[PDB]
Amino acid sequence: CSLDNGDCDQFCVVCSCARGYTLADNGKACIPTGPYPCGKQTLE
Amino acid sequence: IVGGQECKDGECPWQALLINEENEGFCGGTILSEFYILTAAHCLYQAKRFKVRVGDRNTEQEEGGEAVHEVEVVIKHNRFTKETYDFDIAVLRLKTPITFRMNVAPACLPERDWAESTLMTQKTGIVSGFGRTHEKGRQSTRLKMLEVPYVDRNSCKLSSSFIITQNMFCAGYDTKQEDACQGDSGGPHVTRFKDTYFVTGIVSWGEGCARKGKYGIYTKVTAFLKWIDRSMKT
Ligand SMILES: COc1ccc(NC(=O)[C@H]2CN(S(C)(=O)=O)C[C@@H]2C(=O)Nc2ccc(-n3ccccc3=O)cc2F)cc1F
Ligand SMILES: [Ca+2]
Ligand code: NA
Repeated sequence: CSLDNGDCDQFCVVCSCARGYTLADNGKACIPTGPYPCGKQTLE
Repeated sequence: IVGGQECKDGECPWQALLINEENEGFCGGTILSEFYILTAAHCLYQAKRFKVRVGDRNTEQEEGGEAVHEVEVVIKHNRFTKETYDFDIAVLRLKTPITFRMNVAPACLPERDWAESTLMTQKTGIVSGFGRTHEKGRQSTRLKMLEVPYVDRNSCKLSSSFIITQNMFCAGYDTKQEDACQGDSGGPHVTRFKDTYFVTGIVSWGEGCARKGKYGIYTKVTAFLKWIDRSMKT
């Protein structure tokens, strides 16, 4: 995890994500489950 | 906020505003979920009765997306005391769930070990609120945001009249006239990691506002992640 956060989009190799997100196929990116996921600025 | 800039539409969606009986905003808060607001314990003393407004960006104009919520339960940290301002954290359970929309969305809670090592080691965080635009001046009618550098704990201790505890961290500027101020208290300090914003602090206190040789002091949320989890499960 020390370098590059283990190439993880959120938590770190074993990547993981915050509530309202699922770990992607690639096992690194995090996919938002709803339209207003935590921690994302909102767009119209 | 002293200095900084008005938040652009949708840029500070986790901002909550605590409003007193006079319908006046007196403290900030961070949206954590549809039912929970994160704020500072010291804010609970300032108004015998208060509500939470979400979606507001301009307190002088009613615009779409603003909504007021009654607080059902106040969970204040039992170790908070005005003597030290330590444990300056509270969680509010709302009577009715927040509907997420434009300008209304939660900030993410991080995992403890990862935040301490990865988030808190970032160069800067973002603070926001409706508080005073100068130390002795008026509260802002517009929602403002400010990028604040993390400040070395030891530098901060040396600068401070008061004890900086492990439950606090410092951020902001030595001499540059930019800082959170009174009225921003209880509000969010968030840290971007890649494209996700995580709640890292609660706007807590400072000696004056934007004072030369003084920093802003925040409640270190990582120290309370288990407490927040416990509080959010009732
Ligand atoms: C970073 O966020 C902020 C930055 C600056 C501020 N600044 C402020 O709020 C100051 C501005 N106003 S003022 C002059 O305009 O009337 C008075 C506020 C103050 O004096 N606060 C203060 C000072 C010291 C402790 N403290 C700490 C330890 C132990 C005991 C103890 O009392 C507690 C406090 F409330 C607020 C933020 F929320
Ligand atoms: Ca408004
Ligand atoms: Na300063």
